Amino acid sequence: EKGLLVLELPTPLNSYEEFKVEVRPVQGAALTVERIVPASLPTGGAVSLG
Amino acid sequence: VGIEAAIVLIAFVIVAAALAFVALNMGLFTTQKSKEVMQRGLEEATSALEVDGSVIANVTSGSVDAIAIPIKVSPGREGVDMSVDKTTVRVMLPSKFYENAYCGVFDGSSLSDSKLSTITSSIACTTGWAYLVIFNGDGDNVLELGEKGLLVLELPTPLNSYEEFKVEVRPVQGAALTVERIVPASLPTGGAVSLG
Repeated sequence: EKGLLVLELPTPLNSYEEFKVEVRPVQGAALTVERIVPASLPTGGAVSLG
Repeated sequence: VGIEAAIVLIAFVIVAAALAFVALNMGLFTTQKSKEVMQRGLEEATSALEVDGSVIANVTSGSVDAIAIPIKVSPGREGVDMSVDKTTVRVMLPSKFYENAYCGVFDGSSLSDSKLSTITSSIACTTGWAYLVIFNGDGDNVLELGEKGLLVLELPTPLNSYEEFKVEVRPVQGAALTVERIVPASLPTGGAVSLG
């Protein structure tokens, strides 16, 4: 099974600032995700964060 | 006899579980950060930025006033950010040294036309002189492939004949660009003069 975890953020996240996302299951290791928004952002559509 | 052995076994298993939890969590985090850092290194490898063409200067009253330096992005795409807060331009003059003369990037809407006088006159900066003008761009402050950039200096009463000047651009990512030219002996009373 493939899972895609989605965040709906109302008016955060301009250019160049970092964010941190952590998942805490009842069993197993917590997952840590940290990414930085790139300088080049299109006017619409998805942008890859690497 | 058995019961205390079972209790010790339970304790030792629980300790091992905590160690495993910590190990997997930190290993996943460090693998992700290694991925990110090597991706950033690959990004830094490209995005060179280079001079495309000849530097062209504006001369008034027998002295060089403004300097236009044409630049483009190197092969590999991966555009260079030209924002005000991320790029610094260094100007080294025979009697002056400026660490940061960058004022920003204004879109090249072609103005009334592509005159050097029109570009130098219509655009003004609140602080500093050097600005970059993008051509054929999409309106962003990032110089990408397919976009032509012309970096302009507004120099108040430097640059007579025969003395050298040095201009350096310092992007946040990628190699710094070094430009050095010498003013020729023959300067017209007006209009642009080529610096080669």
